[PDB]
Amino acid sequence: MKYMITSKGDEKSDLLRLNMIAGFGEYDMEYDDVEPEIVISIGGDGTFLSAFHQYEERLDEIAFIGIHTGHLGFYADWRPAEADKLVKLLAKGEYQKVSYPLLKTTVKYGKEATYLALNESTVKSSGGPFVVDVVINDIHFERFRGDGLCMSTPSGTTAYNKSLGGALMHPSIEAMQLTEMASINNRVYRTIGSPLVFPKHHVVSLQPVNDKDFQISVDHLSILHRDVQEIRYEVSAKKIHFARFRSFPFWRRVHDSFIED
Amino acid sequence: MKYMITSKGDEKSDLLRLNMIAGFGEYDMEYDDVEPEIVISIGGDGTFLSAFHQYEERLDEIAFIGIHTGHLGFYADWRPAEADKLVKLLAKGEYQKVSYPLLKTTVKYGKEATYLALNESTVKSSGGPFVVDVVINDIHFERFRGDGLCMSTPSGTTAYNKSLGGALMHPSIEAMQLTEMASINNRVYRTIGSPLVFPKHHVVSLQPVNDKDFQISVDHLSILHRDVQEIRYEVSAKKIHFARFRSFPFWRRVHDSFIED
Amino acid sequence: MKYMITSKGDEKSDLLRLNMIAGFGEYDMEYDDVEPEIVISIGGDGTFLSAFHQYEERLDEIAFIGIHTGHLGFYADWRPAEADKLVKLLAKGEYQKVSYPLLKTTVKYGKEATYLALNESTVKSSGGPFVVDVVINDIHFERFRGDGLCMSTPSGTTAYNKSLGGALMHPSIEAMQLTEMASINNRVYRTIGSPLVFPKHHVVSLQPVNDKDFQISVDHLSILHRDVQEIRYEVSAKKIHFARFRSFPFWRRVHDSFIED
Amino acid sequence: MKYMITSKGDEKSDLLRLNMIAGFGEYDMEYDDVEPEIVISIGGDGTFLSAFHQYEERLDEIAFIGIHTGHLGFYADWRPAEADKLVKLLAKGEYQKVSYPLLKTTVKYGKEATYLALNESTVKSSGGPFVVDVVINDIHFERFRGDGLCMSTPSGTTAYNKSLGGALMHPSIEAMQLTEMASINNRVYRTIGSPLVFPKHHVVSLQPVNDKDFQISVDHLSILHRDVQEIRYEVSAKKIHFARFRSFPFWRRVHDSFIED
Ligand SMILES: Nc1ncnc2c1ncn2[C@@H]1O[C@H](CNCC#Cc2nc3c(N)ncnc3n2[C@@H]2O[C@H](CO)[C@@H](O)[C@H]2O)[C@@H](O)[C@H]1O
Ligand SMILES: Nc1ncnc2c1ncn2[C@@H]1O[C@H](CNCC#Cc2nc3c(N)ncnc3n2[C@@H]2O[C@H](CO)[C@@H](O)[C@H]2O)[C@@H](O)[C@H]1O
Ligand SMILES: Nc1ncnc2c1ncn2[C@@H]1O[C@H](CNCC#Cc2nc3c(N)ncnc3n2[C@@H]2O[C@H](CO)[C@@H](O)[C@H]2O)[C@@H](O)[C@H]1O
Ligand SMILES: Nc1ncnc2c1ncn2[C@@H]1O[C@H](CNCC#Cc2nc3c(N)ncnc3n2[C@@H]2O[C@H](CO)[C@@H](O)[C@H]2O)[C@@H](O)[C@H]1O
Repeated sequence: MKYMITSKGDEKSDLLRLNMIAGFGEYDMEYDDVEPEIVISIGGDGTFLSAFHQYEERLDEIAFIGIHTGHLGFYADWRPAEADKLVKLLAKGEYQKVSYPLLKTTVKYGKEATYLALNESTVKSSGGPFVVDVVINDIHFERFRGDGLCMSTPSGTTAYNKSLGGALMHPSIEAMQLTEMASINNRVYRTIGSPLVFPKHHVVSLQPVNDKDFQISVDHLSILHRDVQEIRYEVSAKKIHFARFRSFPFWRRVHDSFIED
Repeated sequence: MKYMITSKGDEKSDLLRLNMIAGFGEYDMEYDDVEPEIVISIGGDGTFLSAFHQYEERLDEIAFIGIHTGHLGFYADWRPAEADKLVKLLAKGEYQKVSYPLLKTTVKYGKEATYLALNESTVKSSGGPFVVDVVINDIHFERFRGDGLCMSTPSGTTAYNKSLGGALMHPSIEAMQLTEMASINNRVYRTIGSPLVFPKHHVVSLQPVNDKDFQISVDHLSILHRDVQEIRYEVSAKKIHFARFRSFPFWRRVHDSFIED
Repeated sequence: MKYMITSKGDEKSDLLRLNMIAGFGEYDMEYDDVEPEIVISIGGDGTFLSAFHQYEERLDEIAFIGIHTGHLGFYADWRPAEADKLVKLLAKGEYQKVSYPLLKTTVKYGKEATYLALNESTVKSSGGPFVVDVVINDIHFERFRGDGLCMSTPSGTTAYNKSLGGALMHPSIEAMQLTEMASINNRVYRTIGSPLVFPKHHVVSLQPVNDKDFQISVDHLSILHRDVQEIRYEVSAKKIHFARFRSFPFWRRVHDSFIED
Repeated sequence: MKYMITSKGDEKSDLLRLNMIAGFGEYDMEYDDVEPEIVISIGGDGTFLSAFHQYEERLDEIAFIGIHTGHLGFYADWRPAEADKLVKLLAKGEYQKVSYPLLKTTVKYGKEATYLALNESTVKSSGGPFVVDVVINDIHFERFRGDGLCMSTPSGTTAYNKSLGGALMHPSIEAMQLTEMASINNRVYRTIGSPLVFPKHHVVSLQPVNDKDFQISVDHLSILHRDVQEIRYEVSAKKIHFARFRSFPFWRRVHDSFIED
């Protein structure tokens, strides 16, 4: 069908992209980077993140495939030497699609803005101290003071969430995980400490206490938001779809990336 | 209907039990500790754990209620002063049932035995070093050496799982979480470190490397198992049913128990 | 002798300062904020930090005293109601001095600058990724990638160092502790993870890998340093001197601030 | 001088021992396992621990040397291929001695017993719950409930202490570090959480609350002590002496064992 290929931009990924385009020309495969039905990312996980946000408005009509020219990524889980076998299998079709949950972030002001995250979304202060009240389904849970907070998708738990002590989470679970960044706990400040895992339709809201400026990240994107009234996290109704051609289980991918390959 | 009441055995819980039995005598409520349809636990979370394992073979025909005479427990979430209002509401019926997932543990030998856990199940060594190979859905994930491993239900994540760095997990999520107890990580030993969260139908198997004797705990029960060949963890098809009369959300219960009440 | 008093600037601390000045006027006590021999800080730990850096060039000729108008601080360990008893005891003299170690930070460019820290000094990136090589006594120990690194004094271990998992450390130990901020550990990145505690004359040097811009903090001060070639940490030869009038042990102060008071 | 050699007992270490004995016979070196002045340990760190406790009553008249037949140990820091160069250098003498601090453990009953630890000493319960009051220099610091507590020497911080989140500590620092094993922290139980580092002459005392039976470990030794009234930890006045022939810094040894070799 219609397809497009993005590249890390280095010498290896560019020519792998040109070789796959040539191989696709031998089939009923049309290159289209406007309405593709298959998006191939050649590079690292950062390259795949850019490809996802490049087409985050047609997620239900797109199947993503990642090819790792460097090391094995959690999203780019195809080796470069298997590119030709991928072209053939991709041209035929009749493959199985696999869907991972995504994180919806809403930032209200005093017109709201929404973002979609594949890894996570984090909130930090704009210079001074970071203090927010954490509200869960309209119930005040805690007043957090520290460096910041991180809300991760299931597939994002092996990323920033992992470095913050968060738990690793299978992507078949439609949920999101909240982790602390250097929370203060003394006589006057108290947080839960533990990571929190929230199911679908649970809404975690962050509300300012004094400063209303926050540095909000969505995957690699990081924007300074001013006059913030609320930051709302919830599992998105949208999901990302991967084209899967062989069995590469999540825990196997975890083992290869962190234990040994 | 048919009901029974268990007690912590102290002076306060025994007389609260006798007062509720008397109040139940004014309704169409029959006391039966053989085939009860409502099981009332008066005491702490340990008292509720004993009540659960006391009737773990009729979980689908029983609704549990916990009353905390000491402090607020995650399972005993009714105050003693609300006992009479509980009797009346319980006698009428037409209440809503709430179900939490449970953990199935299977211990094979060289005849297998199965156990049901409401909080967690843990494995430790019988004296010497603890070394097990961790297999996930027939895939070897890691060789663990340390003090032990803990597999927690969602409602158990606020218990032993919490003290081991595990994440707190909403009980609507049908899953189980594995946490490490003092794992060794050097040049020759490597573990994931992070807690792992497994969905339904995922089977985590522990297999001995040298010593085949393990101290296996299931909630408060702790038995020394000899000649062990495998320990299988998976989310149980069985679920525990709570009788719920008012809104007491899980995160609110977490806030009251750990942040402030 | 010569003395000065600094204030948090709020209504309570200003008038407590004026009352102590008046009480000092009844003794052979001269107010001098240029060459004081006793520096009294009225406010929080942040107020005491400002008083320390206000006179960091005459530390060997100054004894510090902290009065906490808000809550008990680790440095402001005198209650406001004990101000008059403090005036009398301070006027007589013949008190015992207590010394805590300090952290020396050196930032070299391509003219070096030195800083003195009572709590800690931290390094973060200027926007992008933070990657530094960690060198210990001219030996390359690790390549760190993450949010940043924190080097704490003994008295600073109960502060930022504590929130990062660092160990609490008695101030009689002349040493410094290094803790990680969200380190990346996968197939390509490896750090020690554990906090490191360094004795006197050990030099920990941070060296850039790509980006040479770093946000370097020294207690409350935080400056963006450009064209950085090296950041050198070592236990300072300088020490801060506290005027001590009664037994208030460090672990007791830890118990009151974190366990209960 | 007088010397002795202990062996792991496997085929490789036994013959390396016999070869060094033969090489020692060509010098003024007398084999004596009763009053040796040089103790050579061939095996792992466990073999070295046994050699230390084998001669813990003549530590001031003994210099220890570790040879690692398996992997590099923190105490056995000599490769087997360097055995002959070690014989020659050891026969000549005039080498530099290096001393590490040790941990003194005292267990009182209702006749006290004292132990010496090179790695650490830990306390756990005898079956039920572990609850102790922690007293620091006669001041009650906390009531600990959990799995247990670990008190580590500086050289022991890279061992069990490391797996419990403790900080790594240079052995030139005469001190001891206390770490928690799965502490309970809720509405009724509160511990410091962070590891604690204690200087010389600080006495940490553990006192029972209910159960007076404890499983107390001292390095590899683990004994069930009954009718316990107190467990006293303090930095020992005794120190272990290593024979050092070349520069092998502690942090370099840490890097090789945990980062890469
Ligand atoms: N202090 C931090 N610690 C940990 N992580 C951080 C931090 N700061 C930011 N980040 C992560 O940086 C991401 C952006 N950069 C591209 C990517 C990625 C990635 N995604 C995953 C994943 N889902 N699972 C396992 N590894 C992953 N990586 C791998 O992240 C590593 C770092 O970039 C590379 O090794 C990727 O290959 C952010 O989104 C956040 O997650
Ligand atoms: N080193 C340990 N650290 C933490 N925990 C441990 C440990 N060792 C064992 N355990 C837990 O001991 C349980 C058995 N005892 C009755 C109970 C309970 C309980 N269940 C929960 C829950 N689900 N959520 C929040 N708190 C809970 N408790 C509360 O546990 C506290 C301790 O008993 C009391 O404060 C209960 O009130 C085991 O099952 C395991 O979980
Ligand atoms: N994410 C962070 N987490 C923890 N900490 C951080 C963080 N970010 C920054 N910081 C600390 O902020 C300090 C600057 N602000 C004044 C102070 C202080 C202080 N010093 C100590 C101390 N030595 N021991 C115990 N508590 C202390 N405080 C108490 O810090 C709390 C916060 O300000 C107040 O409760 C003080 O009372 C920095 O220096 C760094 O340490
Ligand atoms: N759950 C646990 N987690 C961590 N550790 C534990 C645990 N349970 C017990 N232990 C440690 O077991 C020691 C007894 N066994 C011989 C040894 C040793 C040793 N000493 C050190 C050291 N000083 N620094 C770095 N590594 C060291 N080892 C290395 O410990 C590893 C395990 O035995 C091997 O890799 C040795 O080589 C105890 O003393 C305690 O420390």
